[PDB]
Amino acid sequence: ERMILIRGLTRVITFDDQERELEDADILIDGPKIVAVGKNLSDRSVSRTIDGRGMIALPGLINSHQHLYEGAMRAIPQLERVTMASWLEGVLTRSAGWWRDGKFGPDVIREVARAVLLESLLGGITTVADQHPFFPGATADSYIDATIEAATDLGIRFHAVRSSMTLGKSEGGFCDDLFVEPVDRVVQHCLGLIDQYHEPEPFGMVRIALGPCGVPHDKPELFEAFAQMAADYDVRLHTHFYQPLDAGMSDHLYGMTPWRFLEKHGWASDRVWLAHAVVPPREEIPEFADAGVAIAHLIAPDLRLGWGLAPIREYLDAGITVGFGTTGSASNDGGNLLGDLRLAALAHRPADPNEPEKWLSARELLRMATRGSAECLGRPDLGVLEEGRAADIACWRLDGVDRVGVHDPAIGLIMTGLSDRASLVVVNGQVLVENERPVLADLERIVANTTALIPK
Ligand SMILES: [Zn+2]
Repeated sequence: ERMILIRGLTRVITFDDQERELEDADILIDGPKIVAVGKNLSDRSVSRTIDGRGMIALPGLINSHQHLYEGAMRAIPQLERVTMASWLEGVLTRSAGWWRDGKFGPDVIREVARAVLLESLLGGITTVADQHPFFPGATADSYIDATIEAATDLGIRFHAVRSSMTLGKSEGGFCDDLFVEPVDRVVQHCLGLIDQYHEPEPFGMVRIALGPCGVPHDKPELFEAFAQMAADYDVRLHTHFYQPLDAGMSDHLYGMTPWRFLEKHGWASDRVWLAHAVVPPREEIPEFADAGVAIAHLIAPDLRLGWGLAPIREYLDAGITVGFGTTGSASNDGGNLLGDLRLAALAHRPADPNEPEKWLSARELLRMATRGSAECLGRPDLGVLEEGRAADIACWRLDGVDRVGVHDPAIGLIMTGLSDRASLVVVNGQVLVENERPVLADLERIVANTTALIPK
């Protein structure tokens, strides 16, 4: 029950309510939580002191949108340069194919998940929300059991978002039958997951969320069902939102915009975070704000697929919560959240060539990647370095030869570097990464084991 002191961090970014930062300052940790953050903290009941000099410390990064199983689908030549339709076909085909060859069972997803999750820790990411949409077998298989098992073995904080594709081509869908589950099978399964896995209490390490793939891909019955289940069991709701084709598909199936559809079917609530949000009607943005939905900025796939730049400034101006994420590795293709912030930092600028004040700043992006994401996930106990909050902490060295000359360390973190490898990472008060290495997980063994299971 003994504490941990991180002493003399060169810079500490808190993202508390004042955006306080401190210099040559400490973080005191006791079990799952932060006890204090400030200069010259007492080592009174401390059983280990960690030398933070030369480091910048942030709240642990929170990846608010992953698809772990896609770790197996990286850097496929056929999928290097493809639009959404071909990409979606390519991933679905591969996952369905590997699955009926017996090459993609929950045992495989578990080890893919273990690799990408460990990569995540090493990149300073302390919480991941994975959306798994793939459940063939008639009895919905243990894919989420498998990702939760990897997360738990690793000690990374975890949100399991049970996804689906419930709208088939026989109803106007762009999927297939092997992945199309009846709505009731999705709903039954979700209930069992909550009861078995959900840790609603503060500092909870595993939580469940309900996440249809999207309005073009799922039945309204599912959304309404989930809206009921979310209020009955106090869990959260997640889906994709305003991908370029969606407005057209939503109007064709239902005669309304994707937002108006969500509104109708119970999803205009503070009960919701929404992935991408690339091309909304501007007129709807103030409505996102009053509804209290949050939005996850996913720059890497938005660029990768040719979709472009989501109006993040507008969301910020409207007071909408904005978080950040990588998405799956079939459309990123890495799980490197920190690197992806540099992508956003730069790619937004050409869209407002003469109004640099509109450009997202390093600190606004770092906020998205911590506090913003914590809020997307409904976690007031994460995303902030201050007393009472979770001791989830990520730190990077500032004294490498590739960061010589850096005047502001936080900007430096986005704008410079050969490597996004974190030095020191703490989750739920447990040191998981030190000197850029895992201290509990066996790195080489995990690389070997997962590599052996990746399908040809
Ligand atoms: Zn996604």
